[PDB]
Formats: sequence, C-alpha cells, structure tokens
Amino acid sequence: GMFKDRFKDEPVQNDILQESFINTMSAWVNMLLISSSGPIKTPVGACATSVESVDIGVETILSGKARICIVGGYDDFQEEGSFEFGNMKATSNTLEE
Amino acid sequence: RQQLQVLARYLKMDLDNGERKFLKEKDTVAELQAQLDYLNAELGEFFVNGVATSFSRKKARTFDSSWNWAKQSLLSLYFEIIHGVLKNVDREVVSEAINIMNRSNDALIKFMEYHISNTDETKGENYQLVKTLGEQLIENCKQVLDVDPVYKDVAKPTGPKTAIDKNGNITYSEEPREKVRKLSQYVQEMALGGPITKEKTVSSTIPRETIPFLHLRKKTPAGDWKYDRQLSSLFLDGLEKAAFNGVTFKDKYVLITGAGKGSIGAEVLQGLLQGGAKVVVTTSRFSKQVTDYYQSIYAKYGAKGSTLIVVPFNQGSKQDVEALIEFIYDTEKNGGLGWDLDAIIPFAAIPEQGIELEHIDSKSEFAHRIMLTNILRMMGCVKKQKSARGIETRPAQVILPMSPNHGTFGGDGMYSESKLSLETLFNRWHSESWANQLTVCGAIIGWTRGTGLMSANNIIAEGIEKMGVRTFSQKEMAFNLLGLLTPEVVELCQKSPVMADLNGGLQFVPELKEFTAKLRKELVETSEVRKAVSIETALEHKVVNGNQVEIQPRANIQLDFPELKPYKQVKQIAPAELEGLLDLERVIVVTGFAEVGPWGSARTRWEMEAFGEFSLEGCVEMAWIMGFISYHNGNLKGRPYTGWVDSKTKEPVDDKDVKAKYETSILEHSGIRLIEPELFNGYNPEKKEMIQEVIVEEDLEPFEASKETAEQFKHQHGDKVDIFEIPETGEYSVKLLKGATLYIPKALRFDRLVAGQIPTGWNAKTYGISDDIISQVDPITLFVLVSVVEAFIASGITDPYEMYKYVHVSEVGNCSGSGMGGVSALRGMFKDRFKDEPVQNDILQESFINTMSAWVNMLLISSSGPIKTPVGACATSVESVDIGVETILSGKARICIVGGYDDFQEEGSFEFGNMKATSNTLEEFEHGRTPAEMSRPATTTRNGFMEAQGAGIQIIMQADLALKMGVPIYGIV
Amino acid sequence: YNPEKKEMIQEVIVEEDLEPFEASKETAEQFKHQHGDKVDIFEIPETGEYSVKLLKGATLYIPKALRFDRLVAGQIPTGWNAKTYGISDDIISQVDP
Amino acid sequence: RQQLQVLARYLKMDLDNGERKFLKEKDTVAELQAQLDYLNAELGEFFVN
Amino acid sequence: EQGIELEHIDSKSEFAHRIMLTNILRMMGCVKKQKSARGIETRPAQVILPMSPNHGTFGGDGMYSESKLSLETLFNRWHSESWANQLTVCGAIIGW
Amino acid sequence: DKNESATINEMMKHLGRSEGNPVIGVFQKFLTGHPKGAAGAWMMNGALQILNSGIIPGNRNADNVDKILEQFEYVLYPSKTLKTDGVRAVSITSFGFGQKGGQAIVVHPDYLYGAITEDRYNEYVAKVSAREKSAYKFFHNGMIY
Ligand SMILES: NC(=O)C1=CN([C@@H]2O[C@H](COP(=O)(O)OP(=O)(O)OC[C@H]3O[C@@H](n4cnc5c(N)ncnc54)[C@H](OP(=O)(O)O)[C@@H]3O)[C@@H](O)[C@H]2O)C=CC1
Repeated sequence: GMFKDRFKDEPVQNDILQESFINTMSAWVNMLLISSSGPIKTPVGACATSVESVDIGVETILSGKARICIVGGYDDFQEEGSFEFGNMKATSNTLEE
Repeated sequence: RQQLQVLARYLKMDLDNGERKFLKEKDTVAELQAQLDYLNAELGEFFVNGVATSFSRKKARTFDSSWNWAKQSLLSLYFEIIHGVLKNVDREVVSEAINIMNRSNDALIKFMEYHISNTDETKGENYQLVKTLGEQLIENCKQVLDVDPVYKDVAKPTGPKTAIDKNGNITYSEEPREKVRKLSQYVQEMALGGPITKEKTVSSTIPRETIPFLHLRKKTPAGDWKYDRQLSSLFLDGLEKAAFNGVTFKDKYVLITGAGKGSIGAEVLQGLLQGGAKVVVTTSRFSKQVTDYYQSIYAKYGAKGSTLIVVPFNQGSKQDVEALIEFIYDTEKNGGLGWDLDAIIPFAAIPEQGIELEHIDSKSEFAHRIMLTNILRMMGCVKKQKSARGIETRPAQVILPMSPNHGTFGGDGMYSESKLSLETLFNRWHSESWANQLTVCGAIIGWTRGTGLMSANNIIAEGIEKMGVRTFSQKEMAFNLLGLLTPEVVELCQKSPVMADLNGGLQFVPELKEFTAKLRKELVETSEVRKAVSIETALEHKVVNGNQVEIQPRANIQLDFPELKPYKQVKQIAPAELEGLLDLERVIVVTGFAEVGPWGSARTRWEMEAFGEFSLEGCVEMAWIMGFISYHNGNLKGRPYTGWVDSKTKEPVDDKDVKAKYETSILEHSGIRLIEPELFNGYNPEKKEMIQEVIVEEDLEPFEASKETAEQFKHQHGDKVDIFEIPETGEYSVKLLKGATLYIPKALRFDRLVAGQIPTGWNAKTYGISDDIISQVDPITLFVLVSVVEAFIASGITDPYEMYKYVHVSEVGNCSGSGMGGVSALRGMFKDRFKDEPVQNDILQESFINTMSAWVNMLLISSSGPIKTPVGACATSVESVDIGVETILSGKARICIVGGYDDFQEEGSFEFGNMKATSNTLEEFEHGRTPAEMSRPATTTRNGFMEAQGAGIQIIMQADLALKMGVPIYGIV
Repeated sequence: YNPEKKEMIQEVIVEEDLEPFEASKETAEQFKHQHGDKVDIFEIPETGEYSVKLLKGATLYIPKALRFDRLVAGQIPTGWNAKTYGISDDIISQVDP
Repeated sequence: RQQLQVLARYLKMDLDNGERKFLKEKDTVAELQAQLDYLNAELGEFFVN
Repeated sequence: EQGIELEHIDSKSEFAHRIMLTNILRMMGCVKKQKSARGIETRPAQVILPMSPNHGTFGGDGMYSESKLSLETLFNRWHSESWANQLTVCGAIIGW
Repeated sequence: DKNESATINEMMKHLGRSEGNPVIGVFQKFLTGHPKGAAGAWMMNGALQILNSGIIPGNRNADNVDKILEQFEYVLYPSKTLKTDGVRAVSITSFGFGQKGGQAIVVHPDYLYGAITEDRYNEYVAKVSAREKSAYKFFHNGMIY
C-alpha cells in the first residue's frame, strides 16, 4: 500500500502504516481478545521466528514477569517477496521443475 | 504558411488573439508601475517598506506557567548555594527570594519544607548555610500566601563613572553610588533636590523653596504647567511606599510597545510582571532569540496571576495598530484575548541621528508616524473598542513618553516635533469626548543612561552630575514610571491629566547643548592627546634604545570513564549490610554506550543537551564527524605539518580556529532542520513525485526498443500496442494505440519539511568502514555498525575478541532491534524494482530488522550467542534492554548488545503525516516557529512529534564479569 | 497477482507532443509542478477544468509485463474466510490479512 | 484542426505562445495591484489622491 | 478639519498634517539647500510661521493643533542646527 | 505527554512518594526529535550521562508548560540545566504504537561497590585505569587515521 498504491494515487486507508508493523498483529490480539497488560516482546527472526518466540516466552515466564504467554509466528505471501526470493535464487524455479 | 492560414480562417481561429491580450496586459502593467513609482517618489523607500505589516494573531506567544518556574528557581538557588557559587545573601539572592515569595502557594511551601528538612547540615558548612537560609525563606513565604505579589526592586543604585587611562583609553562603568545604596535612600535623595533646583513620610523633608528632582506639575489658569508641592508630595510618598513595601499590579491589564532588551520599557515590563500584571508586549524583531529572551524574563519575574503575551508588531503600520487592538479586545472564542486595557505604554521609537532640518526625508516621516500619529491612532482604537462595549468606568491610563528638550540638540529629524506634539493631549482630554475611556499621564523622561536613544552620552554623565543634576539608570527610570501606576496617581489621572517631571533638575542647566559639547570635547581631547604623546614617547624609546609567548589550547578529547572514589567514600554511600549480600552474577550493569544521531555522537549530543553549545573538544569532534577537517602528517607546501587541515582546501587549521572557521556551518547542518534532499536520495518534500494513470486518447508516436522490451510491452497491452521489427537493425518500433494505459508523473507539495537529521557530511568511511560494505548494506546498518564500535570503545574494549578470554563464544548476545529495519531496501523492492531501476539482487536480505545485528556479528563480534531482535515501534530500545537483561539472568549470556535504531525516508514521513502524528510544518511557520522550536514537549502549543533518525547502543553484562574484566561501569540496570 | 504477467513501468521520453487531455485544476497544477515547461495547462473557460498537453522531452511511464518463473506456492485453502470464524468486516477492512 | 497542427509543427510556430505570455503578464498585474491596494489600505484614499 | 476627534483621525488628518507641518519643514530645507549650494550666507529668508494660540482647546480639529504646536520647535532648532544664516524664524501667534 | 505525566504521577502517588518531592522530568527529544526505535536508547544514554555527572539538562523549548499538567504534583518540568550534588536513580519510560509500554530504572554505579570487599574494589580500580589508558590510545589513533 504505502510504497506502490500510494505512489499511483490509489485509494489507501490513512492509517495504513500502523497495519504494517510486525508488532501490530499482537496489538490487535490484545485489543480484541486478551486485554492484558503483560509483557509484549515481539521477535523478528526471519525463518527462525517461532523458535525465537518460544525462547523469549520461556525466559519471560521463568523471570517471573508472566505466568502465561502466547508464542508463535506468522508471515504472508505477496508478489514482491516472491520476486525477491527468486532473485536471490532461494526458491525453486517452477519452469525448471 | 499559406495553407496554415487557410485552415485557420476555415476554423475561425484567431492566431493573434494571445499576442493582442498580452499587449493590453503589458499596458496595464506599465500603468500600475507608474502609480507605484509615483507613490515611491512621494513617500520614499524607507516609509513604503516600513509600513509593511508584522502582526498576526497566530504568532502570539503566551507565558503563564509561573506555578512551575517557581520550583525551578528554588532548586537553582538551592544547588548554587550548596556548591558555594553564592556565598552571601547579596542583592541578587534577595531579589530571587522576592520573586519566589511572589509565586508562593501551599504546594511550594511543601516543596521547600521537604527539601530543607532533608538537607544534611553535617555535610559541611554549605549545607548548614542552605538549611538556615531555607528556613528563613520558608518563614517569609508562609506570611505572603494570601497576599498580592509586589514589584520591589532591591538592586544597588549605580552612578556613572568615566576614567581615562595613562594611554588615553576611555572606559565607562556603572559604579555603585556611595551614599545611595537602597531605593528608599534614592527616594529621599530625589525629595531633597539640590542647590540647582532651588528658587513621617518622605514628603515632609522637601525643603522650602526647592524643587524635588522628581515632581508633578499643575496647570495654572493661564495654562502653564508649574511645579505643585501637594501633587509632588503624593507622588513621592507613593514612591517611598513602593521602595519599602513594594507595590502590586494585580488585575492590571497593560499594553507596552518598545520594551526590547536594553530599553527602559524592558525594565518597566519586568516591574509590571513582578507585581502580577497581565501584559501584552510587542516587538518589531520577532525571532527565536526574542521569544526566548521573553520566556526567560517571565520565568524569572512572572508572579502568581501574571501573564505575558508577546506579539510581532509594526507600530509604523496603521493596519497593525488596528489589528492589535482588535485582537486584544476580541473574545477568546473569536480568537482574541478578551481583555480590557487598564494602561497603554507606547514607548516604541526609532533613532534619527544627523538628520538636520534639510535632511528631513522618508525616514523622518516614518519615525514621526510611529512616534506620534499611530500613537494617536492607538488611543483612538482603544477608545472605539471601549465605547462599542459601553465601557465608561474603566479608563485606560496612557503613559506618554515625553521629552524635556524640544529642538535643543538638533540633528534628530522630527523627534522633537513628535515629542512636543504629544503635549496637545493634556488639553484634548478636556475638549473632546474620550475622557471616560482614556486618561493622560505625561512623563517627561530625564537623562537615562544606557538606552538606544542615549547610550552615546554615557561618558559625560559624570560631569553633568557634577553640575548638581541627576542622571538615571534604566532601572531607576522604570521605578519612576511605575510610580505613575500606583492607585493614588491612577485616581489623580482620572481627575485630570497629570504631568510628571522625571528630569532630575536637568532643565536648570543653561545652554545645555553647548555644555554637553564642551564636556565631550574635553574628554575626547584628553584621550587623544594622551594617546599621541604615549605613542611618540614609546617610539622615541624604541629608537634610542633599540630592540611573552602565548599558548593556544589544543583539543584533547576524553572518553569520560566514570570517576572511581576511594573505598572509604564509596563504602559510605551504601548500607554497610550490603557487602556480600548480593549475587553479582545477577546484577546487570551498563559498561559502555554510544549513539549516532542528529547531534553526532553521545559526547557531542550531551554537550549540546546539557550546556547548549560546544566546547573545543566538542567543536573539533563535530568538525571531524562532518568532514570539515581531516588529519595530515607529512610535507604540506614543502614544509612538514602535523595537525588538522581543511578537508577541501587542505590548508592547515589550528584547533583554536575551528570554532571561528566552522561552528556556524556545524550548527546550521546539525539537529532538527529543513530536510536536505541530498541526504535522502533526492527526496524533496516540496516536490513529491507521483504517477497518474491516463487512458491514451490518440495513438502515440512510435518509439524504438529492443526486441525483449517490445515483447514485454506487447504482453502488457495486447492489441492496444503494435510492435514491428525494423529489418535494418533488428530493433522494434512500439506504437501505443487508442485506449492504452499510460502513467504521467505529477508532483505534490507535502507539508512536513523538517526532520532531525544526522549531521551533513557524516560518512561511514570516516569511521573506517570500507565501501564494499557501504555499497552492500542499508544505511541504517552503517549507523548501527558505528554505534556498536563506539559502544565497545566506551567500554574500553577495542578488540571484541578479548571478550572470549573471559567467556565462551556462546555467551555474547545481541538483543538490539528496530521499529522498521532497512526501509531504503524496502523502497528498492517496492518502487525501484517496479520502475526497472538497477537494484542489487540480494536487496531483500538488507531490509530485515534482524539483518543489522547479523552484520554486526559477521563483521565485528563473531559470537554464537543468543540473537533476539525485538520490534517495538517507539519502545524498541526499552524492550531490547528488557530482553537482554532476561537473557543474562537466564544464564544464556553474560554480555549483551542492546539498543535500537531506525531511519528516516520519504514514505514513512508521508504516512506519519497522513496519520497526523507529526507536526505540520506549514502550520508551525504560520505560528512563527523556526525548525529549532518545533519539538517542544509538555508545552501548551505542542502539536505533533518531530521525526529523526539514528541508532543507540549499550553494552550490558553481569556485574561480576564487569569487575573481573575491569571495564567501566556507568550504571546498574 | 499473476506471476505469468507481472506489471512493470518503463520510463520513456516523449518524442512528440501528446494530445491534450482534461483534468481538474488541482491535478493540472500538480502536472505543471512536476513537468515545468514540458507541459502546458490552460483553463477551459466554459467548465473550469483544464487541458493538459505534454510536450517534447517530457517524461512518461509505459506499463510493460514480465514473465516470472515462480508459479507455485503453499496457499491457505481457497475459500478460507475470516467471516467463517466470526470476525466482523470492520476488522477485516481495517487490518492486514 | 489536425492538419493545422501538423503544419504548425512543421513551421515551428508555437500557437500558444501569446496565451502563455498573457497569463504571465496577468500575474504581474495582480502583484502590482496587491502592492497598490496595500498602500491604499495603509495611507487611505484621501492621502494617496 | 471639522468634527475629527481623536478616534476619527484618519487619512485626511494625516494629509493635513503633511501640508501644515511636514512639507513646511521640507520647504524650509529646500530653501536652505538652494541658498547653501550657491554659498549665500548673508541673505537670510524670514519665515513667517502661522502659529495658533489654542492647542487642543476646542477639539474636533483632527491634527491641526499637533501641527501648530510642532512648528514651535523651530525657535530652538534655529540655535541648535546649521541653517540660521539661510533662514530666520518669526513666529506669529494669530488671533481671532 | 499528558498520558505519560499522569502515569508517572500515579506511580509516585501509589508508592508513597513524599509530598513536596517531585521527580524532575527530562525531555531529550526537544533537541533530537523522535527516532522511531532508537528513542529509548538515546534516553538510556542520556540517563547514564546524568547519573555520572549529576547534571540534569533542561527542556530549552519548554516555553510555556501546559496548564493541564499542573494537576500532576509529583512531576517538575525544568526549562534549564541544573547542576545537582548527585542523582541516585533515573527512570526511563517509552510508549510505542501498538500498546508498547516500557520502563527501565538505572541506579548510580557507586551503589554496586558497597557489595564487594576493599581488595576486590582496589584491584578493579587498577584494572579499569589501565584499560582506560589503552582505550584513549586506541581512540585517538583510530580517529586521526
Ligand atoms: N532614552 C531616554 O532617556 C528618553 C526616552 N524618551 C522616550 O521614551 C521612549 C523609550 O525608548 P528607550 O527606552 O529610549 O529605548 P528606544 O527608544 O531604543 O526603544 C524604542 C523601541 O521601540 C521598538 N521599535 C522600534 N521600531 C518599532 C516598530 N516599527 N514597531 C514596534 N516597535 C518598534 C524597538 O524594540 P524592538 O526592536 O525590540 O521591537 C526599540 O527598542 C521613547 O519613545 C523615547 O522617545 C524620552 C526622553 C528621554
């Protein structure tokens, strides 16, 4: 939205920027379901994000800062990321397959 | 051409219409220019340019938070006394205590009582002294809780003093007066008068047949103003009371013009604010400097219930006068102040020097406008506002600045005409219909040393006084004038106009111009003679007898490790039971820190933050950071040189000269400032590029392209494009057809124009980062790499591998993070690639928030410890500290890199503006704010944050390991 | 998003004046600001709109399409919809997928 | 109209030159009129005349 | 200037002030410059100033009284400046 | 600014801070602006500098403190730098989009030394002094080259 749709003057919601943050997903989880005031530590670990998340949640509970934690990970698939992964030759070429 | 003409005639299109209209418009332009030229020839450039408006309501600045400044003042006094800066209760201390009493309330009493009861008098004599002085101050403040604040000047009166050295050097000083050391004694002196002014309360002492130096006059039946004993006794008794008990101006609304720094008006304004007045103060030079000056005045003198409103104003513009009075009287819902004035003090004036009768021209006419015509207009405007609201019982006292010398000195343009003309108001008050809305108080101001109108004459004030006459300091004259705002004189003015002679008997000196010229020539001659004789004697000595080394500072930048006390003192600070009670493996300490930001490093940023300006070491560091200077060691122009050279010209630069050479440019290109496109890939918020989709209405002209490109166009557009091979060359022609889609660039004006930017010239190469790295990584990564290296230097660790002599490679963590990561790489992927610009193939890796930490490990640290990268928007750094502490306390690491970083780029700025999180810069300009005042946390007018960029890093570790390693410990987390 | 036809933009310098096209006054001024003297904008007296005429040397962007060779992905099952789980459409229109 | 445009381009004659110059001149006229209006607001009609 | 009290002082009163005081000073100055450019030091021009005995006493006359009272500075400026050889001052306080 | 003042004020109220003893607010962003993630780190650096110097910088852009903040009696808003005889602890707070609230407390380093013996302290002091001299040598070499 921010980098392309706005550049072409498409209609983009005014608060689009907040919706891109890696920690906004957890913000919405708290704002719609949980309503806690506990620790909120959002890891970014590329493809090891979920394991990093478990490590942090365990450290948080063992440090006495929380007794329950939501851990895990998530990511989406979109055009630009696919192209860039193909440029790096990380993904399988489908024509070759 | 003939075929074109035939077609044009068929179509009925007049090809010459545009030229015809243009020639008519040019005639109109010439007419208007002739009119403007005539007005400029009649009025002159000075007048025409000088009547330009300055006033606008949005630029008004309000100061009313005296409830906070009082505690700030108390603390400043408390610590200055504890540090021995103030050893004695001198006049400045007494004045400060008076200003504190003027803002006293129950909360302030609790504040003072807490801080004094908790002062340990045993810690030396300064603490006992502060405790004793605080106890007295508290007792005084308790008395005045429900009492009105008072203006009460306690300064020691000063007299003029001119001295001529052996070599004929002329110096003027304001020495304290020997016999007058209080204002009460000053009032007694004024009441006594002198031999030259010769033809219970202080007024009892006025001798028979002598005129007081300050007195009031009464108009006789014949219409001449003569000295009146009873009225002068009233005035002098009021002054006596003011000097002893002080005087309150609570609930008085005042407009004052011409009260800039160094004027009598400035002293009058501070007196008014001390007494609790609500004051509107105008200025013809509205700037950050002037607004800061007034803010400091209010913070120092603004008593409880007092307000100061600072507005730009050109008294030379009648529209400004009308708009200012309208603003003062308009309701607040309507954007005005909702005030009704109790006093007008129109002291604005401009200097006229060397303008004799035949030189009277544009400037003198404009000065006459300011000092007389628009003063009458201001009175008229107030009269109309008061009458439109039926106000008949709340008159505004006008304090007219009158002069005792009309035409006596010459060379002052129309000054004397203006001053003498003001005197008509004494009679017009009685002959017209505005006496219920305005009263007239004429103040004949005497010789006042130090102003823009009299400064050039300080050197003869001593001889003038030798004649038995009194000259006045600006503080004394302001006290005299404030004497005219007491209730008794105010009632007197409501009875009939009052004329106050504040001239100190100067009118009794005959032939004043010649007398002062004689004094001046005496002094000038003595000075010149002595200088010439001394020069000649020195030269004779140097020919008859024939024929110190100074050291310049060199910058010595320090790392600033914490000072370590003797074990005895450090043992005194913490409880004796703490020894051996704590598990030092569980105590986290900060052993180093660093940052890359708009004010350079943490050293230069701290200098700017704490002291407001750069030391020599700070200036040299900023110059080196910005690339202004570079080090040289070798032959330079043949001769050997070791030191700093200018980076561009390569000329040698001494450390002492760095400030003069560079400081101004360093400050201009550091901190919050206008966005510089060269620092952001050409980004210019005034011309923001956009793309608009347009459907082609008619076929385009064919353009050439390679076969692959042409096929891509065909694939996109299908049948709305035609591509044909060119047999000769193998290229293709591309012809877009009707209905094909196109994108036309258009530009947008964005209203966020200012940001906190890393200093212009900052370059990672200066720190030693090779350009293969620089071309590989996103810029944010360079900020982080420099910050991590510097943080380790602050820890005393120059080689990070030294860490592995104490800990395993699995025990060094990096928990630092970012809100957004490599946003420039994101721009690459989402926009530059979309336009087929050259973008490096691995751009995607450079955008990850955790890639910065990956590069830190891959280039410097080489650990296999924990790597937990937080993302916490604007709380990222605090989250990072929390995680690093948890990691160390969990036993997974013994050392961690914590901190945060983010960059500034076009898209993020636009989106923050769309959310209205940041301050609108056009709106800030409308309020007169410069870039350096747009970030004002906790103030009344704050309206959005200022965006910045950079990185901050800290090294944390277990206290036990820090002790073992011998690294500096800056604090315990 | 179709990886077989991936949209791109190519900058082309106009070789000959374009045919005028209409636009609102604000849009026309934005075009003028961008292009300077390489565009002519003239108010239409009847309606108040403006005519926009790009001139020789003006910059334009022509869409072109690219074939990408990554055609397969692990996708959430077709028909998956947050409304099925009970999430209101104000949330759905607010947040990122 | 299209034939006229082709001829105009061949001859290198800018058919819109006059209108461009006129619009610039009209901007200049507005500027000068604003200055004169300001002087009339500061000084008043009686003085100026 | 009739019916112009303090609050009505506007364009007309400013123009009247120009005529009756400022441009009178300019006329004196112009004569002084012409006489001095020709080195005339012994042929002074007597200026007969029309002065008023009532300054502000009646009201409603705009800036008339300001102009009239301002002319009186010339009595002292004759002595304090350098134009006394080219101009002399004769103040006439004109009656009813 | 309102939210944060209210929060710090309630913290102090609940914990029985002495009346008449407000905490001195520091607002470093007046000078540097807001980085979106480095903010707390810049504050942490400022806090350590405050602790080791005893100097409390003033908000020079605090021209007029908002009247709504007068209700928070435990907070003081200075406009100019104060040289104290010692700051013993500093609070650092930050609030980020997405309900990211955080706080850190940094205590003066001299309180650590009360926990160790004299011999250990003296050996630490010697080691630190040597390390500091090496660091100066390295810093200036690296700067000029
Ligand atoms: N000095 C003396 O001893 C005597 C003074 N007086 C009179 O007392 C008054 C006081 O002035 P003084 O204290 O001498 O210092 P100044 O006469 O130097 O002060 C005049 C002030 O007016 C302000 N000003 C100038 N032009 C304009 C404008 N166009 N609009 C608004 N404000 C303007 C200036 O402040 P800024 O640039 O900050 O706005 C300036 O500081 C004067 O009117 C003077 O004639 C009379 C007799 C003796």
